[PDB]
Amino acid sequence: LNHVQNMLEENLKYDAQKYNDEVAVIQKTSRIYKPTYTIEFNREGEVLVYSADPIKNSVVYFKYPYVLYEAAIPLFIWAWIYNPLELSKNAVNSLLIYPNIAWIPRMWYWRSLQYKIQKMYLLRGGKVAKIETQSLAGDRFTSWVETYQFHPLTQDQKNFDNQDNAEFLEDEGQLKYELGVQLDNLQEMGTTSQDIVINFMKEGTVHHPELFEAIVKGYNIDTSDYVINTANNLRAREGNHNH
Amino acid sequence: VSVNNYFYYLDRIKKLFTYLNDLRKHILKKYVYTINHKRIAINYLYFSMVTGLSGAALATMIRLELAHPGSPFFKGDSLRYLQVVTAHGLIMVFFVVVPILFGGFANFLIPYHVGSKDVAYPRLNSIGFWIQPCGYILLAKIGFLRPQFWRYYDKTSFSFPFLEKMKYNQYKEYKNDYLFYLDFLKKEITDDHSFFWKARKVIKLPQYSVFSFVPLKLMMWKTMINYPESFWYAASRVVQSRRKKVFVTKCSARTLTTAGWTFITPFSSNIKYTGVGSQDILILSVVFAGISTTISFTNLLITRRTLAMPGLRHRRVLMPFVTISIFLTLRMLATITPVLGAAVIMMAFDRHWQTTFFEYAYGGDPILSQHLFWFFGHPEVYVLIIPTFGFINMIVPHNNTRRVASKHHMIWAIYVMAYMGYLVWGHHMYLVGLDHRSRTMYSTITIMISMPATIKVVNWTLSLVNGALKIDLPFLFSMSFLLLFLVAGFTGMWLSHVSLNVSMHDTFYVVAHFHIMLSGAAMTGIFSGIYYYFNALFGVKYSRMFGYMHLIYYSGGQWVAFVPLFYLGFSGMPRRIHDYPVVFMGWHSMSTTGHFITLVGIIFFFLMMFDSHIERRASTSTTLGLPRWYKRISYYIFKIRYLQHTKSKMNGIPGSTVRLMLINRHFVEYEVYE
Amino acid sequence: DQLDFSHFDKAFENKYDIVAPEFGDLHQKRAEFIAKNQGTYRPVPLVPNNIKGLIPKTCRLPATRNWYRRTSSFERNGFFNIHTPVLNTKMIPWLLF
Amino acid sequence: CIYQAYQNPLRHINTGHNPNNVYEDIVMLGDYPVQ
Amino acid sequence: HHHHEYDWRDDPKVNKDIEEDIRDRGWHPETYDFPYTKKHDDWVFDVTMPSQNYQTDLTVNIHPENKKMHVMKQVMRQSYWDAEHDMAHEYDYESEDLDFQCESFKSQHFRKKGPISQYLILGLLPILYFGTEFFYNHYPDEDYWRVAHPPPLDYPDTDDTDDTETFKDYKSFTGRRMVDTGIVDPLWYDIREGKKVYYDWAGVNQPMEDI
Amino acid sequence: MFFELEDIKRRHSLYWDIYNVQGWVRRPDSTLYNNVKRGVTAGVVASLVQENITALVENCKLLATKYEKPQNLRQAATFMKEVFKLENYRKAVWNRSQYALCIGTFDIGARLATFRWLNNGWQRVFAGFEFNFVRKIPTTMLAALFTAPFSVPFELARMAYYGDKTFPKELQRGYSSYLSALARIPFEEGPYFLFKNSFPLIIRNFFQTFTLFYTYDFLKDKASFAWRVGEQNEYACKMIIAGISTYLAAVFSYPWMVTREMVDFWPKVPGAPCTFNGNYRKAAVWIWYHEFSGNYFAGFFTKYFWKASPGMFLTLMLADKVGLFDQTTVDNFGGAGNNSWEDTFV
Amino acid sequence: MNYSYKRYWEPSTAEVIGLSLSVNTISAALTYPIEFVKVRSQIRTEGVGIRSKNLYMGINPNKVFREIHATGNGLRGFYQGFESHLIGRLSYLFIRNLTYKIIYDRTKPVKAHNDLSHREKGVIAGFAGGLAAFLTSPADLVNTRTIAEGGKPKEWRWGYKGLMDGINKIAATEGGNAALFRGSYANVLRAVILNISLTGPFDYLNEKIWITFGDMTWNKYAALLWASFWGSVATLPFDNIRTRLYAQNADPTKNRLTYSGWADAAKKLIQHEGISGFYVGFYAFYIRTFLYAWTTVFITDKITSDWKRKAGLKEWQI
Ligand code: HEA
Ligand code: HEA
Ligand SMILES: [Cu+2]
Ligand SMILES: [Mg+2]
Repeated sequence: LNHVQNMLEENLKYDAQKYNDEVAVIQKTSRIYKPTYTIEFNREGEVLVYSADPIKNSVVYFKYPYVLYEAAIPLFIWAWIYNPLELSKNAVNSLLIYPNIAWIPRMWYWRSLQYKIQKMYLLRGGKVAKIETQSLAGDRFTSWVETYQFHPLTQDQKNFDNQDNAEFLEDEGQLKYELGVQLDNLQEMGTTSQDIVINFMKEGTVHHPELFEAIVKGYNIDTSDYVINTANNLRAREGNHNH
Repeated sequence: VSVNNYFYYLDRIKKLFTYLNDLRKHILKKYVYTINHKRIAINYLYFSMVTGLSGAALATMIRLELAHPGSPFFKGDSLRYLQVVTAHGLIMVFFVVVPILFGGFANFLIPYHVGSKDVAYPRLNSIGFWIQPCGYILLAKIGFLRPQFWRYYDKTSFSFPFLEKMKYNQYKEYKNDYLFYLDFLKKEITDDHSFFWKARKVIKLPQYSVFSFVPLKLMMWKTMINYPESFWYAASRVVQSRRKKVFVTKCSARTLTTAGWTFITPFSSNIKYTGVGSQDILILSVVFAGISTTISFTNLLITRRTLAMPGLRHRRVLMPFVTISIFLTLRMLATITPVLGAAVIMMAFDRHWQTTFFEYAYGGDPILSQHLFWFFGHPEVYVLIIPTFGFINMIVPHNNTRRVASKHHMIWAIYVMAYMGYLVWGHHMYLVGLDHRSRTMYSTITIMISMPATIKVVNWTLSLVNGALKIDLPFLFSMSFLLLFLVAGFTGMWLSHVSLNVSMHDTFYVVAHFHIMLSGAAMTGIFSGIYYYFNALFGVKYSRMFGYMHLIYYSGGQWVAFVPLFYLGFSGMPRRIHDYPVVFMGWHSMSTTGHFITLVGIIFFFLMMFDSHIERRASTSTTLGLPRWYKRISYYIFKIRYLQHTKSKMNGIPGSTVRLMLINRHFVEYEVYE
Repeated sequence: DQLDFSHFDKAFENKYDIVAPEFGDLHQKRAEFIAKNQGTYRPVPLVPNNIKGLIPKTCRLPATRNWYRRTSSFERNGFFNIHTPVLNTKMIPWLLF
Repeated sequence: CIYQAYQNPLRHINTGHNPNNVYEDIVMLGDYPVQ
Repeated sequence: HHHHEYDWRDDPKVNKDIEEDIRDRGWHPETYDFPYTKKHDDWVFDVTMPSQNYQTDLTVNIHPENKKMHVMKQVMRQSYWDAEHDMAHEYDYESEDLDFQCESFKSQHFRKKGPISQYLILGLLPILYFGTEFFYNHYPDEDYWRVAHPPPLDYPDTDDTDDTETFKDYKSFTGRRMVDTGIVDPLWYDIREGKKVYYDWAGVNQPMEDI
Repeated sequence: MFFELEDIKRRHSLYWDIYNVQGWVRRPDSTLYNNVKRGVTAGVVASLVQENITALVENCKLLATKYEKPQNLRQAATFMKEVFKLENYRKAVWNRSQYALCIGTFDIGARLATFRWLNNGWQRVFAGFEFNFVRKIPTTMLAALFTAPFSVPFELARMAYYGDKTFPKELQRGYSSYLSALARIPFEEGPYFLFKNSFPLIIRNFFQTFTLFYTYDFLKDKASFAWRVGEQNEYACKMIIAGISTYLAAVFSYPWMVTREMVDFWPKVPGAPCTFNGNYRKAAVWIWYHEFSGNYFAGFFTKYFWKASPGMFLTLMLADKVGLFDQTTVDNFGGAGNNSWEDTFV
Repeated sequence: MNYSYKRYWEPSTAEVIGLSLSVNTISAALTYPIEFVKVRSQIRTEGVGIRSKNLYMGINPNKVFREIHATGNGLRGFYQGFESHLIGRLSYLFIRNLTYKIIYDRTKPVKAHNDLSHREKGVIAGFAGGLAAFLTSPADLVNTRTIAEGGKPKEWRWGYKGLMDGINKIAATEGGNAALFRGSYANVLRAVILNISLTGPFDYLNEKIWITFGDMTWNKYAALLWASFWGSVATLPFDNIRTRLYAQNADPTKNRLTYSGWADAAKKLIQHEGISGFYVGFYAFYIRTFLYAWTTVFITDKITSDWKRKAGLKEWQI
């Protein structure tokens, strides 16, 4: 199959070889931030940045897109039951299709609700961030992600915001808007998924806001001045106001 | 110095001859006279494969016969159809499932699972392994071989005259009496040492006073002067006539037939009803099978009582489920085998000595024979289906890396089911008309038997949950076995109703129940255990693609052939019928198509075995030596080793970024460039 | 000399002479240019630069602009994972039917 | 054991226990150990 | 023990007629011993995780998606038995050896694979055996697998096949009335000359001739 | 009489049987000219549709590489109009129409004619489904093997016609059209270039044809109960059968192209011999031995499924419309179907 | 089956000769590259043999053809051997056909349903083929000398430009026409083995298919394939020996191994390659034989069917 020639194929092969030769796993880093406050990491060597309960701040039962289909299913049920149009048996069976698919939008919205970052912590060293969420079935799932994997999105979320010089928070530290951020690869439950967009809600509290912005900017932080908080105030699967 | 030998070719030929002699010696040592359990099991497995192929061919023939109403295949040979049905039943039950399971699984596992050195009587084990072929062949030749050897078009009249010794009886008188012997020499020759064939054709020849109807094939006796062959050559296919009429009787020997898997007296127990032939052959084969089963049971049970390891003396809960089922079924077989043998001996005595052991005239009763057969009947099926449950239980625990649901409860349930199977004799003979008390007791015992099966199903389902699932080819087969066992239990429970049984006794519903319980569950479990232990038995890793194809086609074929049968049973199609009304054509054709799909799946499994042999790649235990992560350190070590082995295995594969770039830039066919 | 398997001899050489190009001189010249300009001369398909009603593409957009959520994903070790959370979510619906 | 003497005759009273063409009994067919 | 001498034809690098099994490039079963004791895998890094210590190196970022290419490590091909040596290892010197087990673990009979062509028959065994029971044995009858051809006109007799008489039955008004009733389907053939020509609508090939 | 081998002609007697409509009797309509015409028509239509779809998809991909994805329904309409306006798309339509005429004339039509010549005789059941489902299994496999390599020449011609424009015009051989390239290149480079290591194409075509034919026949015969027991429309049933067959064919076929790409696109490791050694048959062997099956299935939908599966579906639908899947069925107990009328009414 | 034959109409000698010439020319042209490759393969492993194991064994005809095409001459280099081998094939076919036609005319059974028995027909065919192949040993050597120069060193090459030039060079350098018969016995044996390894199995398989599957259409092709496989298996060592013998160049130093005859060649092959050395390129040889047989059988059978239909034999008699 290699007998035929294409200069596009040759260029692609050369580019692939160049990428395999030059682009390496070990890469130098330049975006480095030195914080303005000595950070007191918790007993597990972590500093909390954003705490939120989006479930407590979400309209779950009565949603906008799902309600329309969820209510319209009865109309199709009645049409099939009463045969108002006087169609054939096959046509009635076809008309029965609508009720069997209505669950898809509600399921999609509920799944989307799980991607919101409920809790965010930064471990010692300023390279891995722990994001914890809760699936609406009450499934507490946490995952550690690399610092470089974050990329901000615009307030309109229609275009990728600049990785630097973004102003997504108020001066005091509160978030200026419900922010969306893209992660290239997130290891959820051990399985890596590509190009996943997470959201931080405005209702969340930005504890130690500056580092959070550094987490938003994606630059690595210099964890020089670190204190240790000796308080095991967190219990194993401790109950949370988000439920 | 240099040696100039004239024949380096002869040197190489001598080397080849020495290789041949050494190969013959080594083959006799490690494949003929070997006492190794592994070698004996491998031989038994190959023989079982051959026997199962023969049985599947018989089943395919039956399905083709039943495919279309009007007897298109058997051409109305009802006796041949009955013989073929009996042969299929006996070969699959008494020569396929029992041989394969017992020989292969026991010989392979008892040395390993029971942890005993070889067998209790290795000589007996080898004897049985070498002896099974005789019964295998004998039970498989009945459908093609019959005492009525001549063909329907074979004009046996031309040759049978030569067989008549009464033609020359006269000279027999004077052989030892010579006083008037010469007087016999003074007679006139009419038929003395002569054969005159009457005109077989209407010849209107006025010039011919006599017409020679003698066989043209025997015109020159000189040709017959040295031919050491019978006169049937002249009687074998020397006419062009053909009777393509379903009304034309093709047997004329209606007494020569078979009485199915269970010998039904007095039809089987009377020469007038069952002629000499297939019935006697089957009785002798049953006797031989009983002897072989006794030998196997002694060889197996003797080791378990004596050759147990230091720690496995009494606590049977430690042994694997398959081995426990093996021991329990061995005990159960040791129970009913003497009764089956005595019943066979009595049937043979009735057939050949006329003891009236089944004649209602002077004391006998067919109910006695039916009761004996049923006392051998239900325990046989119960023992047969038992090992597959242990196989499935052993397969599931390793795949999920979790403890079984209730091992002691499952073992006790299996033992209770075995104990209960000895009291369901009247269940299969509900329509024989026993005393109403006996019928009620039998029905109540049959209904209560489902209590252990529900425990087993619940235990399997519960053990399948809350575990670390590692999907292998074995897991899918175990799931298929469970799914097949689900329907069979419901069908059996429904058939336990007295009214439903009276409405469906001895019908296609019963046929479907029996097939789905045996052909589906047991064969599926056997295949699962084969895949679960493919490496140790074969030495090479299985072929993933062909194994998946086999697991797909085999699982589907069973349902495809059993659903139409159950549907016809709901329509009340009688069992063991050579033809059916046209109303059953659709379901019969669906069942035939399912049987063909099952045959295709078997071919796929054979191709899978061939591909696995051609692969020659070492297999690695997915458990990696830690089948249970009972500790956090064990779980961590398993995770680390799995990550390392994945990184090593995923070496040389293009990286994620490069693969994505290539996949994106795949399309390179553009019209005009810059 | 020959028949001495200990050291291979040129008498055992089975080499066919390379007379001319297999496909032609045009193919030979094209191969020479490709080996000379692999990754250097990159022709691009012709596309109208100015398109009213179509905003020029300037960078990669966030995944929020995709019109269909794919199922199979790429594990960074080079794997092509089918079993994903999105796969489970998509498999939940049909199984209900 | 054709053309390859695997067995030794001195330890075997009856040579020929296996099909072979490179052996012969030390005790000849006309031999008789006498007293 | 021991081995033969050097032969250039036995070296795949020299002999160009040796085709290399791409699934057995890095594995040479001829080097396998019983019991096997060759280490072939250890902790390997620097493929996706750098072997250097960059745990707290803020100036270093690990990019697992940019892994460099490596050599594919084929699985361990199944061992091939060196029959000759095995023929010596499993050989027996009768009536001169006590029935005792040699102390060496190397005396254990390791079952190594050999030729594969035998298993090839096992691939076609389900087919061949089937033919053996259906084609070679011609069960259940000779004509069951023969090519289908109807009997000729008035063959073998008018008793079994009065086809011409059927034509007469198809020529009368009553039979015609039967056609009008729709209960009796149209004629299955037509008598042309002394032969029976089955129309294409019959769906059956022409009857065989009387050779 | 002419060569070493001899096929002696031997006469034999006639045979008689009870039934006569259960074997393999060639249909009178199963003729060379009619089969060729029907296959040519169906293949041309399906190939034309597939080529137009492929051209449109490639133009849309180029536009997406040129402009951002549409943001609304109106944006999608505008982007579609802009893509359709491409003169590159028009030239691609012309070239793909030529290539499609060539391929559906010589590959899909050829496979269909071979299947018709191979499955003409297998009659079905009067009141059920074809129980002899393995009777045509060898016929389908042999027929697929016959036409498996028939398309490789045209595929290579198209690849070369679209492959030379990438190189500089100083080495351009012309190729005014796909037909012009097919006419000129065979007289220029020799036939061996069009058949050099075409194993991937041969395997893909064989697998696709076998899957399509066998699945369509088995589904049509078996699933008739869905149109018989249940009173379905059977038209949606035919469409569903076609869709399932297309999906199965794509799943069973993409691995060959995947192996070919892996051999021809995976970055070569410096300082080592090629893992596949440059034959790619081992690649299939590797594909037949890989532990991670998904590793040999990446980009299946993206790469070729959206380009040829619609063609296969259209071909199946057109074959159904042309009636090339016709299997005879006569009453096994009435009239011509039997020779012993006695065992039919008593 | 003795009276089962069907020979109601018989062809004429001239028509048979012409049909044989045309069909054999077509079949040889189709199989010219296959024969050339099979000859080339046997020269490559004349002293190495098959050193691969299990399924890797044998010489890849695809790889050999790829190398031959890549040699530089392309597909145009596949007719160099066909230039002279065609004339020799035609001559051998003509001689064998004339001898067999005369023999069959002198010994045919009277009844058209009765033919000469298998043994007698095989004997007549073997005699005709042996005579014909003994006639064309020079042509076989000349054709072989052309293809053999490719896998052989240029210094060891024979240098034949075709048929007449090669014949002149051989008659001059090698001493004379006596060298033309080097391996004539081998060629005669190859033809004789070919003359008896086909008809028997072909008729057996045809009758078996007729009994088992009726008078189906696949019977002829299946019997042809089975007969081709059996004849290739039977004649494979003979063809290899004949090639290795006729390929023996005059210069002993230019020969990898010296063959003083069939016995010497066989002894050397057994010493070096063993028993398996006779099965070199069996797939390629079987493919060539099957292709030639299929082409010739199809063309000749179509022509004969047209001629018999013109003659007017009954549908059962045709
Ligand atoms: C290995 C084979 C096998 C097995 C395991 C069984 C198991 C059972 N069988 Fe039988 N049987 C045969 C093989 C088998 N059988 C054969 C070959 C015949 C015919 C002999 C002949 O030809 O006459 C026969 C005949 C036969 C008959 C009479 C048919 C006739 O008249 O001859 C009856 C009726 O009482 C019966 C009942 C049962 C019952 C009640 C079980 C129970 O063990 C199974 C019931 C258990 C369950 C019910 C548990 C399942 C769990 C569930 C929770 C199911 C519920 C699920 C859903 C509803 C979704 N069997
Ligand atoms: C375990 C026993 C067993 C098995 C497996 C089968 C399998 C099949 N049986 Fe039956 N059958 C019986 C036991 C069995 N049968 C009995 C006892 C009777 C009644 C006898 C009587 O009437 O008295 C009967 C009767 C019977 C009839 C009589 C019809 C009637 O009564 O009206 C028919 C007709 O269709 C039939 C069909 C089939 C078919 C189509 C299969 C298909 O499943 C065949 C498929 C092949 C197999 C399932 C074997 C697997 C093949 C192997 C080679 C395994 C070896 C490989 C591995 C290592 C796994 N069977
Ligand atoms: Cu029972
Ligand atoms: Mg009953």
